[PDB]
Amino acid sequence: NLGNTSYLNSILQVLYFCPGFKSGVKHLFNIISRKKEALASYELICSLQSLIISVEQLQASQPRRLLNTLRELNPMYELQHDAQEVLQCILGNIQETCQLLKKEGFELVEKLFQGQLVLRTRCLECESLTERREDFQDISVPVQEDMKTLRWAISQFASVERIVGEDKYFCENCHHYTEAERSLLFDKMPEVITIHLKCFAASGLSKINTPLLTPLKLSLEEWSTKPTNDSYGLFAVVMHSGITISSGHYTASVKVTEGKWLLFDDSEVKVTEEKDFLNSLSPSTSPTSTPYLLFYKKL
Amino acid sequence: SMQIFVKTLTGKTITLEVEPSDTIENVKAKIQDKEGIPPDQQRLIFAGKQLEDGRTLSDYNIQKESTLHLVLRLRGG
Ligand SMILES: COc1ncnc(C2CC2)c1-c1ncc2cnn(Cc3ccc(-c4nc(C(F)(F)F)cn4C(C)C)cc3)c2n1
Ligand SMILES: [Zn+2]
Repeated sequence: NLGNTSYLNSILQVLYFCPGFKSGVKHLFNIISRKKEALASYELICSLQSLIISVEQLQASQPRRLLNTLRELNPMYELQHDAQEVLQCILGNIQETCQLLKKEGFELVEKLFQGQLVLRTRCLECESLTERREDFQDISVPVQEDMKTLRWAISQFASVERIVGEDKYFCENCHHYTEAERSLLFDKMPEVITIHLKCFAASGLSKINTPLLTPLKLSLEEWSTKPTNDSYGLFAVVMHSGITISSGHYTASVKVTEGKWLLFDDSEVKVTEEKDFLNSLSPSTSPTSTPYLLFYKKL
Repeated sequence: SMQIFVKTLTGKTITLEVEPSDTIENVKAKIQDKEGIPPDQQRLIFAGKQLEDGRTLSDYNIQKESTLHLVLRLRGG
């Protein structure tokens, strides 16, 4: 009966095994509850902490209540939903609580998920450069061009792209419609990197079934403004099981951090060795559970 | 009035001519005209925040050259 909300379950598991998340929730719970001794956003922190406690006591030797908090903060969440969309709600309302509580560890979401992007545009006539700074919580990459590695997917996201034809860039220096090259580069790197694989497609909406060659260690340096010396590593993969984008069943796989992968199918847990799990992620295996969200933690 | 970029499902970037007072419904309608995706299937993410229907671009401080990310919903349960 638990797996009826596998969009909220699977996200709750990555967050539970997210480096420094539970400590962040309990720090904000103390401040929240002490002020209560001395509103629906307050409920989310209280509801989350109770769920964190519930998993703890069982593991030592609730997903429904979290959903009622969401039904007030969000009208739709009262059906099958998108796992990544729920991630925004939990990670967004926590920061909203923080922004209120800080005014009254307060950087729970900003220091853990948010990052900085530099969006540079180069007109091809005057060769001038314009820059933009935008925050990002996840890197939404494509899966198919219209075997390919995650390096290719991020390159399609961040490497120099040339907008031409019907999508011409309006240059204010030239005062005319012009060809431009766009290159988004990461400036500030959070401790948790989420990569949202756009496994959906359009023609007629379908789900792309072939995954990319997901690597265990990823270096986001080639698309960084600075010569970085830091790499990233997989610690969680949320997968979607199905053949259509309108229905399915989400699963999660979080690395033990001892050194294995727990597989979270509804209410079951099945430990998998490092080599077998990586094998099951290869495109040649034809994985029935297409990877949807990939999470990397700083080493 | 101002031009904003949208990164489609394949990573290809398209451009939209929008007003600061334009609502998210209007922006999603323009994206359909270029991409052929119904507005109810579209999710627009700007600066990590999802654009909610009924709000305006001035509410989210979307200025010229601002980049929106277009994603769909992958429902599961
Ligand atoms: C982390 O699970 C979750 N987190 C956040 N939300 C949720 C759901 C929203 C409620 C869960 C969640 N979902 C499904 C189930 C099913 N059973 N359980 C409890 C549980 C889970 C993992 C384990 C476990 N941990 C380890 C080790 F890593 F420590 F080594 C080994 N084992 C095994 C090998 C004994 C022990 C107990 C679940 N919990
Ligand atoms: Zn120019």
